Amino acid sequence: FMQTNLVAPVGAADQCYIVGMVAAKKDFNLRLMRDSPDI
Amino acid sequence: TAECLVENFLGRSALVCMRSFEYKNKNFFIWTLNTRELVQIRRKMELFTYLRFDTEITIVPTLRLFLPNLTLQAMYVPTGARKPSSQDSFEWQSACNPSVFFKINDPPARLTIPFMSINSAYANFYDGFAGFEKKATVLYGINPANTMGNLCLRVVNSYQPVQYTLTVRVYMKPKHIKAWAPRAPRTMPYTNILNNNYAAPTAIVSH
Amino acid sequence: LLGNISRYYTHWSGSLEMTFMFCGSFMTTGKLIICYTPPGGSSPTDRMQ
Amino acid sequence: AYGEWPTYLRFYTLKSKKWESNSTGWWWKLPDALNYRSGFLCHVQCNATKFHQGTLLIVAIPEHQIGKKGTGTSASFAEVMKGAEGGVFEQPYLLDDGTSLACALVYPHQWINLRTNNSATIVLPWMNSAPMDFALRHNNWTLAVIPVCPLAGGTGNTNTYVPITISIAPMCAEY
Repeated sequence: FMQTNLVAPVGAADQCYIVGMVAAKKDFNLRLMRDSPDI
Repeated sequence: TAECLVENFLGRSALVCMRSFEYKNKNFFIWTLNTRELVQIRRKMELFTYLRFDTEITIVPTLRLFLPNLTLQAMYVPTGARKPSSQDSFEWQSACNPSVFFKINDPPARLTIPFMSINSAYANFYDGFAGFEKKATVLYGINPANTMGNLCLRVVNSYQPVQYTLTVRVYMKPKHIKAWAPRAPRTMPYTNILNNNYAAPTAIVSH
Repeated sequence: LLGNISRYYTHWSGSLEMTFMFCGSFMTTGKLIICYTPPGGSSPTDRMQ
Repeated sequence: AYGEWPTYLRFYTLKSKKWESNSTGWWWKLPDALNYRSGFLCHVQCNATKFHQGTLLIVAIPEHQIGKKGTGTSASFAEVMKGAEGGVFEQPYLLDDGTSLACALVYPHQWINLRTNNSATIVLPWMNSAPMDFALRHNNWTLAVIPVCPLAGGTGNTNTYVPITISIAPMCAEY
């Protein structure tokens, strides 16, 4: 959430963007196979 | 160096109460010890947020007739105890309670009060209301632990035909002072003896 | 990769991590609160929750 | 500074105040802002981009009885209680206490000057003359923040709202 509003200089637009990324950690485990529904 | 030690800065005996009453062809005092009745000592004291001290108090009478060496009683009444109704009252007799009788022509009476509060120091400012919960009538900042009792005084021999005014002057030497949390100086006139309000107003120094 | 690989399997265990990244101009700043809702929680409706 | 580690005997982040070139200043009262014998610490920073100009004095005052102009009348509930929403300084130059802003540096003070630093932090150890206050009805410290020099820089759409973000932790609080 925008806890402050944004602040930017006169030379840079409000077209400012976040990228989000994810992974599992070292501790991860997957139990037992069942074929994927996406294809 | 001299009055640079805070006990010497503060320890000048302040005339904290100055009043009169007559006896002629009611008329007793009950003033609580708070140093807000006189403006110089108000400011000089307000430079510190908390102080712990004994108080010496000295009582000096004076007379304008219209000398009779009367007996004066000073009594100290603690925080929130009963206080008398008139020159005559059972309270002036109180068994469990400090008092001094002195004659007007003796050199003036002195007492020490030890440091007297349920809090560890006098909090010279306090911005709260109560120790448990607040009602509408509980005024902002008048802390009960700062009540410090009252000095109560009467003429004991007041039957006299002769007609006059007793003046009394009360001098407090706060003594053996320990102090904490200094403050920015109070740079503005004082409207009242309770809070700090005002009405120089918008520019503290000249051009 | 998390959601593709794991789709081949019955149930999963262990921790994740997000990484966010901000594509801004160097002179630009702001504070975003991020907050996380553990299992069984309600959605935080606004910044006070 | 007062030289205590925060001590007895998780932060909270207030919504950002929209500063402007004209703004007089803001305050919060502790514990009131948390809604307890404690070492509060307060950590305040500007969301200010490098073109911006102006400066804040950050001060924590003990037992700060807010006064008022033009009456002997004492403050009401709603004037002194403000929670995390906080209150304005009606007269910053008098610090509302009839005392000079210029002398407020006797209280533990820090500067946000936008050249040198956009961030400042203070430790507020317990000052109460009772050992553990427990009622909702007193505030031992007031955090105050005042624009000593007016906010400036930027143009047009930037609209001078350059926010202040305030953060508080009651570090080492016991009950």
